[PDB]
Amino acid sequence: PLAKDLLHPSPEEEKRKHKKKRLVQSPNSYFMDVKCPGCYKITTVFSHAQTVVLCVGCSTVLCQPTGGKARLTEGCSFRRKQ
Amino acid sequence: VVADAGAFLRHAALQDIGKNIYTIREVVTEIRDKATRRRLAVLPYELRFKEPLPEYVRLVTEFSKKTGDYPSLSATDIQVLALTYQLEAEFVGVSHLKQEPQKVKVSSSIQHPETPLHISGFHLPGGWITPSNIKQIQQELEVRVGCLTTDFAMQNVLLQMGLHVLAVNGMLIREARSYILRCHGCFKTTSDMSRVFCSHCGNKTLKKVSVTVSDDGTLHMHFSRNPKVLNPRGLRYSLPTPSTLGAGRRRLNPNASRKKFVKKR
Amino acid sequence: WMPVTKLGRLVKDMKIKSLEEIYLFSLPIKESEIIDFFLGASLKDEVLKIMPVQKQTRAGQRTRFKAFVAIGDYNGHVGLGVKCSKEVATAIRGAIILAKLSIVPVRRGYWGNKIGKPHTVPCKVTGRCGSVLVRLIPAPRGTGIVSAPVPKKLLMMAGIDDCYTSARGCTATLGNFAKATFDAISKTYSYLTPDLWKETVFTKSPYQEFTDHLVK
Amino acid sequence: SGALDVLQMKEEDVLKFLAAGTHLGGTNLDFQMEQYIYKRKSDGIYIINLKRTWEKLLLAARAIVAIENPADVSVISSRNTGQRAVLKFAAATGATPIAGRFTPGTFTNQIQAAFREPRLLVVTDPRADHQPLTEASYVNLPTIALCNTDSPLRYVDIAIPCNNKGAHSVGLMWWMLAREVLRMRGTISREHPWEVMPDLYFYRDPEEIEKEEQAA
Amino acid sequence: MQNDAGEFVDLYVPRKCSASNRIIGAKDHASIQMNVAEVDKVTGRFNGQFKTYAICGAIRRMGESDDSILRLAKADGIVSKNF
RNA sequence: AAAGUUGCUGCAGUUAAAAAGCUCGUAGUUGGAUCU
RNA sequence: CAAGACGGACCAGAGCGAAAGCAUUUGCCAAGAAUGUUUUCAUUAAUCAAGAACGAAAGUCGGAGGUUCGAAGACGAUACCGUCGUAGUUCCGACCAUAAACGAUGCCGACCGGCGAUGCGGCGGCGUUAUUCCCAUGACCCGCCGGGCAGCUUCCGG
Ligand SMILES: [Zn+2]
Repeated sequence: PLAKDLLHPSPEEEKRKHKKKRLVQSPNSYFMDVKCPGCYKITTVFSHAQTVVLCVGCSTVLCQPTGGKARLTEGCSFRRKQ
Repeated sequence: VVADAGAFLRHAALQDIGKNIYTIREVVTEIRDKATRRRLAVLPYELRFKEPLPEYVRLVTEFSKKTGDYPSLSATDIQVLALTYQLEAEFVGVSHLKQEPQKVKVSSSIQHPETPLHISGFHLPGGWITPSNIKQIQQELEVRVGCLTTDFAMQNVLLQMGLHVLAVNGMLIREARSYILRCHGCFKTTSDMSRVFCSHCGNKTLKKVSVTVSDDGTLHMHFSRNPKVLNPRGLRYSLPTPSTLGAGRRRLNPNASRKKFVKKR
Repeated sequence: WMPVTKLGRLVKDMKIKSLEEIYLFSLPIKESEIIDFFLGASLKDEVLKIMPVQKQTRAGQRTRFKAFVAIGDYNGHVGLGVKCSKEVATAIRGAIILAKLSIVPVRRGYWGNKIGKPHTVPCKVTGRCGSVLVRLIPAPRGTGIVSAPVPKKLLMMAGIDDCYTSARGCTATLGNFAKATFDAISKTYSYLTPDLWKETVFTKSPYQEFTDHLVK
Repeated sequence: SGALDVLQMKEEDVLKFLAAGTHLGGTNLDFQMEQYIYKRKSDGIYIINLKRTWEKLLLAARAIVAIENPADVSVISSRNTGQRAVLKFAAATGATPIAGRFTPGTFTNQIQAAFREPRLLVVTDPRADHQPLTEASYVNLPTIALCNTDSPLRYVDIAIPCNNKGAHSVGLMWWMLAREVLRMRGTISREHPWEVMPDLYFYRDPEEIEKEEQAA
Repeated sequence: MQNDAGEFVDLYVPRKCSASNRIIGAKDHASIQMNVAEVDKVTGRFNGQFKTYAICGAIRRMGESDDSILRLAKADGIVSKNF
C-alpha cells in the first residue's frame, strides 16, 4: 500500500488477476495440437471449445465440451502452441 | 516404598505392605486439602524425613533434561526422584540401573487424538461398568523398595531408568500409557494436560499426542495421521483493538454462521 | 516558577529564542509560563460566555460553571479556553490557563498585489464543530472583519485585519461556534500553498541540540 | 544494511536464530506485515524471513545509535517474559527501563513523580503495551517495537518482526539489539564475539529457579 | 510568504512530511522526526553523521509508517537493495 | 435582505417533513474511446 | 374406509424470483442469473411524465367443496376465558390495487481499508476415500478468479 509500481507489476500477480483486470488484458486460453491415438495427424483445437471436434481422418471424438476447458479423450496427446 | 503426594491425595493407605516408607517434607507440607491433614494425624508415624545428597540430585537433573521431561516436573518431583534413587542405591547395587535413554521410535496412526479409547465408561463395540469395578478402575492396572507416584512424568522417567514403580494396588506397573501435548511449531513436548500455550515458542500450538512406556526402558509415542488436527482453518481473524463455562463457543471459528439475534459477548 | 518539563527547562534559560521553533517541531506546550515569558507582555484577555450546568444528585443539583474565554496578542497568535469549574473566578482563571495552553500560530496572507504586511487569511478555509461550519474568505484592505461578534473577537485576537465570514448550523450555540472559528484559524495555518513548495531542509531538534543542558 | 560486506548475516547468527525459535510467528497475520513473511507453510505457522528482521534490527540499531545521550531512551516491557531482560538492556547502554504495570500519565501528565520525557521508545509487546503507544502518540515520541505477525502497526515506526511470546526469542533479540548498538556505538569490536552469553538475558520461571540451584 | 519587495513576511515555515508531502501542523502531537545514523563503509563505525525523516500523524495513525521509513531508507541507500 | 427556510450558484428525503409495492415503457434529459 | 386440509423434523449469517412471494415424489412445458468464451453485431445505452403488466391479507360478484380454524352470533362464567358456530379460510373465472408492501435507506457508473466464512461457476495442486479401489470420475483438503447473500474489525472519511 501507498508505494507499488502499477506500471511494472510482478508477473505472478498479473497471472493471478482476472483476465480483464490486467494492465493490458489478455485471454487465459490457448490453441493446441491434438494427436489421435489411432492415427498420427495434427488437429488444431481450442482449449475452451464448445463443439465436439472430430478427427479429419478417423472421424473419432477428440474433445468433449464442458463448462470451462474442453475435456480431451483418453489416449490422445496434445501440445500447446506458440 | 517412597510415598508421593499423589498417594496422600488419594488416601492410599499402604503402610502395611511396605516398611521402608520415607519421603521429603515439602511434598507433604504443600498439600492444601484439609481431609488429608486430618488423616495425617490419625495414621501411625512410621514415616521418616531426609534430604538427598547434592550429587545424586544433580545427576537426576541431567538425565531429566536429557529425557525431555525436564519442564513438566517440579522441584519436589526432583527431590522425590532423588530420594528413591538414593534408597535404591543404598539398598541394591547401582549396576542394575542404566543411563543414556533410548531414542524414541515413530509409529503413526489414523485414529483421531480425541478418540476415547480405554475410558472405562464407554463401549467401543462386553464393556460394562459395575460398582464392583469402581475401586478397581484407578489407572492402567497390570520388591523391597517401590514408589507411590501418580503423575505420569515421574512414572515415565522411572520406567525409562528401569526402576520398578508401584501403585495403590499390590502389584507393579508393566505398561504405562497416557496423553501428552506436543508442539508442532518448535517440536517440544509437555506432559501438563491443563496447559494451552507452549514453553519454548510460546504459541497456542500444543496438540494431543499419545505415549506408552514399558518396564524395559522402551518408549513408543503415537502421532495421528489425520489432516483434521493440522489445518489452519479457523486460525485467522481480525482482532478488536485492546471461566470454563461457554467452552464450546470458543471452539467455533469466528468466520462462521451464528444466529442473527445472538451475540458473542 | 520552577520548570518540570524539558521544554520548560529550556525556556527558563535563554537558550530557546522564540515560540516559532516550538511551533516548527510541533512540540506540546504544558506550561503557561512558557508563553508568559515569550509573548505574555502583549496578550489581551476577554471572556466570551459563562453557563452553569447542573448535575443532579440526592443532595440537589451541583452547579458547574463552564467559562468560555479567548486570548491573543493581535499579531498572529490566538487561543480558546473552555473550563468547567465550581465558582466563577476559578472558572475564568483556569479557562485563561487552558487558552494559554492552546495558543496556535496564525498564517496571514494577502488579497492581491502583495504590498505591506499581510492582512487576510491566505485562502478560503473552513472550520467545523458540531453542526457549525465557519468559512473564512480573504477580503481587500480596509474591509474589516465581516462576521458575527464571536468571530469578530476571535479574528481580531488572531491579528487578521480583513476577512469575510460565512456560517452554517446552530450558531446560537456559542461553544461550537467559537470552536468552529478556532478550527478555521488552525486550518488557515495548516493549508498548503505553492509558496510552501520548496524542499524542506531539516533543522536540529531543540531536545537534540540542547542535550548537554539536559545532562546537567 | 547497504551491502558494505561487514553488517551481513553469519552462519552462527542463522543457527542461533533457528535454535531460539524466533523465525516462527503466530496464527494471525496483519496486512501491514506481509513483507516480513517468506511464505505460509501448511502447518498454519507463518515463518518470518531472517534477512528482513536482520535489516530491521540494523535499522532500529541505527535509530538508537543516533541519539548521543543514552539516558533519555525509554525501554518498556509489561509482560514478565521480557521484564528482567529490559533491565539488563539498561545495563547494555543506560536506557531507562520500565518493567511491570505502566502508570498512566507517565508521558503526558507533568505533575507526577514518574514523569519522563524520552526521545525514543522501544516496546517488547504492542498488545500488552497499548497505553505507552497511546501516550507516545501524544508527545511526538517515535517508536521501536518487537512485533509478532499478530501485532498492530499503529504508531509503530520500526517493527522488529519476531516471535515475542516465547522467553528465549525475546531475550535473544534484546541481546542481539544490545550487541549491535554496543558494536557500532564504540564499546566493542567485530573481531571478537561479545562475552555476554545470550542465556543471561533470558527470563527464568520461578518454577525453573526453585530447581535450578538444586543442580549446583 | 513574500511580498513584491522580496521580504520574508511569514512567522515560520512548517516541515513537510517525508512520506506523503503533507504539512506537519504546529499542533500535530503524533508526528515524529527521527534520526538514523550511518556507518563507515569499510569498518562499520558511527561517524557522527545522520539522516532525518519526518512522518506526519496521519501516516502513523494509518499504521503505514514503517513502510514509509523503509522506502526512504531504500531511497537513501541505508537498507540494502538485496531485500 | 436576513432566508443555504425555494437552494442554477446552493438545501434536503434511515431514526426529525420526506424514496413511488415492483418491473417494463414512448416524450424529455444525459450519453464510451477514435480521424494532424 | 372416506373427506377436505397442510407439507413438520431436514430448514441454515443458505438459495431462487421484478416485487408480492416460493419447501412431498415423478414427468412435461417454456424461461432465467452467474460462469466459461482468441463467437457474433457494433453504440444498439442510463432514467423515468403519459401508458402498461404483476401485486400478501381482508373484501365483492358468479360455480364447486366445506376437514380444521373462525369475524358476527347464541349460551356459561368473570374487554379478557370456555362450548357451539355463520360469512370466510379451500379450488375455478372475473373485480379490488391496499400493508410497519422496511434496509422506516431511488436507479445506473467510478474511486475509496482489512479478514475469512458461505452459495454457484471456472482454474491449479500435493494427498485421503468407493474395505492400501488396478488410470479417470463423484465426496473431502489446500489455493486462486468472477458475480452473489451475509458477518466481524478499522481514528478512511462523514
Ligand atoms: Zn512450541
